[PDB]
Amino acid sequence: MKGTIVGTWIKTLRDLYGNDVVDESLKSVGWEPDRVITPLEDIDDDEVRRIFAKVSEKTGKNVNEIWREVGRQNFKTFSEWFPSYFAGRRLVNFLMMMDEVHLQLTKMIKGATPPRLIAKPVAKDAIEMEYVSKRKMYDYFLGFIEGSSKFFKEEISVEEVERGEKDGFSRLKVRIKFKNPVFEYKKN
Ligand code: HEM
Repeated sequence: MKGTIVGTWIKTLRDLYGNDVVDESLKSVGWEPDRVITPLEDIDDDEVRRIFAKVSEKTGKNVNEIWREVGRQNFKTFSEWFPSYFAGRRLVNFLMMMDEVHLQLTKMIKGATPPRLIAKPVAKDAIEMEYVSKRKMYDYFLGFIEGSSKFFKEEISVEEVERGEKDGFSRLKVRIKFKNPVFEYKKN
């Protein structure tokens, strides 16, 4: 996992559960509690997993619930640190651009393998987005979408319609519905 994202996870964990929970969790995997994570270094996926398991242990929270909360709050943490990607006007266009943004990172950044996020308009007020990953971060994905709403200041409802694993991939399709319409039909 790239330092960019893991660094935001560590800060977000602190904002949610405080410095002691985090310091101990990092110490438990052999990090300095005050480790400065750089954007382009690589962090072992399993060390992140063990860190989050420690947070779970020390907070009595299910890890999936932690990931859900981290997702929501991390949208803020991440958008503040990497603003270039979060300056658009409309949530819907942001969401539609995400598959290409991730694809560009896969292409151009060594060691980066973000998930597919193919989005598809399905109604004048809704899009379908499908998370497809070799990882499985269903709850983080859900929380991050929810965090995007608070940032663009646009109300949405997020409805999960499909979940499952096939051929090595975790897959989660959500239907994102906007209070106010965002598409109109146009002749082919
Ligand atoms: C609503 C918008 C977004 C969603 C839903 C989303 C979703 C995710 C998720 C769930 C992961 C965890 C990896 C996985 O589960 O497979 C991930 C990884 C990542 N994402 Fe995003 N993302 C969004 C926007 C962005 C933006 C704007 C950037 C700008 C650089 C970005 C950069 C990254 C990076 C660098 C990783 C780590 C990839 C790796 O370490 O292999 N994401 N994304």
